Amino acid sequence: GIKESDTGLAPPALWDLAADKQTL
Amino acid sequence: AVDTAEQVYISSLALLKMLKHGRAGVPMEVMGLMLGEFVDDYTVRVIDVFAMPQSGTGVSVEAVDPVFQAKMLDMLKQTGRPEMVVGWYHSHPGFGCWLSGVDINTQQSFEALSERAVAVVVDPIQSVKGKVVIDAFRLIHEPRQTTSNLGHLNKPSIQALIHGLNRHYYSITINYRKNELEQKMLLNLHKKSWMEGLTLQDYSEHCKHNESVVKEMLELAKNYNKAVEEEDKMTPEKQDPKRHLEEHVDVLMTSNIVQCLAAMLDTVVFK
Amino acid sequence: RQYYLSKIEELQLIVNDKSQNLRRLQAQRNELNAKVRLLREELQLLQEQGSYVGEVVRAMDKKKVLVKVHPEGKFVVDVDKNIDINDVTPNCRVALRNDSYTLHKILPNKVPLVSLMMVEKVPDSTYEMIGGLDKQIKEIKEVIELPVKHPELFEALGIAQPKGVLLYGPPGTGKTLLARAVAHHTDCTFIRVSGSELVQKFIGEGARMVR
Amino acid sequence: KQEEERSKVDDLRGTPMSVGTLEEIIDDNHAIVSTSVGSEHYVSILSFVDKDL
Amino acid sequence: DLYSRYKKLQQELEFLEVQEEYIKDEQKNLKKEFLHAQEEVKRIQSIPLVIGQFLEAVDQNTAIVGSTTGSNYYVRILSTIDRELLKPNASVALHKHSNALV
Ligand SMILES: Nc1ncnc2c1ncn2[C@@H]1O[C@H](COP(=O)(O)OP(=O)(O)OP(=O)(O)O)[C@@H](O)[C@H]1O
Ligand SMILES: [Mg+2]
Ligand SMILES: [Zn+2]
Repeated sequence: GIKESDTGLAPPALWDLAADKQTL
Repeated sequence: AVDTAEQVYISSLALLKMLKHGRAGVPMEVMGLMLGEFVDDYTVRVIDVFAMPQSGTGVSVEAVDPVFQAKMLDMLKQTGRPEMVVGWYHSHPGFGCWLSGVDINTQQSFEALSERAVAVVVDPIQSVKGKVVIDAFRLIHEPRQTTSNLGHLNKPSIQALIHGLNRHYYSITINYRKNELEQKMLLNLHKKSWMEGLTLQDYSEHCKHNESVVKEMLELAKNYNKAVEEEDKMTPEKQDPKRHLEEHVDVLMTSNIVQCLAAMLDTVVFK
Repeated sequence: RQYYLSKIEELQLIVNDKSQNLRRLQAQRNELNAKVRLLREELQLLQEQGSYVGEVVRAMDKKKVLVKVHPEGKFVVDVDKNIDINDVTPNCRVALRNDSYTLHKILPNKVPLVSLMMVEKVPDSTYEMIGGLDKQIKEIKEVIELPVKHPELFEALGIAQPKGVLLYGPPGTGKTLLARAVAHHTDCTFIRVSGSELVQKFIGEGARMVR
Repeated sequence: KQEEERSKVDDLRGTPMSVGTLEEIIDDNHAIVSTSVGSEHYVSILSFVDKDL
Repeated sequence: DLYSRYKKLQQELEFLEVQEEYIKDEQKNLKKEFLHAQEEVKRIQSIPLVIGQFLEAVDQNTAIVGSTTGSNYYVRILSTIDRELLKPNASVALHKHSNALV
């Protein structure tokens, strides 16, 4: 399998919705 | 039918204002409006173009002075131009035909204006030396394509695709409304006059031109004695003697024969 | 008799000669047609842009390569449809796409300015033109001619190979001459750097020219 | 799997990705960051990022 | 039987005459198109060109070059640029926008 290179990111239940897209 | 790959026609008379305005405002995204007609669902033609002076806001809806345009349309329709405004254009010096955040909002008003207004982008500084960079765009999957016309065109360029159909807007293929009258009129700009075609250049300068190649022919003659001496059938490298002999021969002969021919004709005409 | 059997001899010669004369002109036209196709695609390929240069450092994910560009810093970059990402070793140096970054290809064997220090033509200097320094020649060979020829001897002593050589002393005594003569005989790739070529100007010109 | 997220947040991280260095976390949703050219930028924070820098 | 071959002779004489008749027209047309293309390629290397430093030859037609703007670019070589003049120390001129080596 491929190895992660210290990229972060939280689980799905903790981000996005339309809020982030509208803000950006 | 809900509009498709479609087509846009621009008059040559409209085109030259597109470039002259662009090359006038080399520091700024100068803008203006087009008069034309949504003649049918398959194409739109534009005839005549008027640029309009600077607004400190740059490209925007408020860049349009309602007083100026209304009287400009009023003056134009009086002098025989009753066409409505079918689209707006602005310059993008230094970058290709694509729509920025201000442009998409600016165009979005224009579709909100009547039904299907179209924008035009000109990049007058890279549109140079015979190269032209113009394209038309409209906002909203483009409706059902029924002809390979847009399949013929190059797909949206990367510098425009980075801001391309992900912004749900698309290109419309440019086309030109030039006619036989305009074609020969523009051709007559550079068409040679009789005394111009009968000019004998300069005999001393002709010798300078003759030496400028004959001296080179001495080297390529030596160099021709290199290509023929490496006949071992090695890897391909046309260069040095082979080609450059033939182009220089072409220009040299046509220079001498025409100069002598015109002088010979001059010898016959004038006595 | 001599109409069906006469035309297919007296005029068949003409039609075959015409076929061959047409064949030579067909080849001549095909040359110019391939040439004009070449020139057209030449113009069209003269319409994209250089897309600068970058270096891969990690394939953090498929379609998401970490790269480091020449003037600026580091970015996440995807690759063209060839997308042979696992072929891409870090520090390979690669060619990108112009905008949205993205990657075009892998480029050939890496080094460009750094290539300039490698000695193309070895000097004529030869050990036979150095007098007396034979002992120093052996003391340089033990760190040059011996290890590149006999790592087995180092293993048979079990010791680590020497790392480098410092030629010091008075100016004008042969260290330059010995270096030039060594370039003539080591037959391994010889690269040379003036001490003042380094550090130089703009940040990284010290980093890049050593790394 | 997360193909819905792959269809949303991968698009939010529209390629390419620039790399810089943070210096201030003044807002829980806006930080202030530096980059290669040495410029400084007050920028927004998207919620999927780690709360650590 | 022998009638058919004479008829084929009659067909092929005129067919090949047609062939040559438009092959010469095609020769002239392709000469015109070639000259148009080459005047375009010469127009490429006209005058408003940036200066850079030739770094290395990626392929027979493309190379890495180092611009005086500071950035280095993966750049097409102009075919007429005759190769032996090139060395990693050869100062070169590039098209302003495509950055192509001209
Ligand atoms: N043993 C030697 N045999 C022959 N020539 C020598 C010998 N030692 C020095 N030379 C000559 O000395 C000249 C000066 O260069 P040399 O290599 O001696 O300088 P150097 O010790 O590197 O000092 P610098 O740093 O001042 O250049 C050379 O032309 C070289 O031929
Ligand atoms: Mg020395
Ligand atoms: Zn704009």
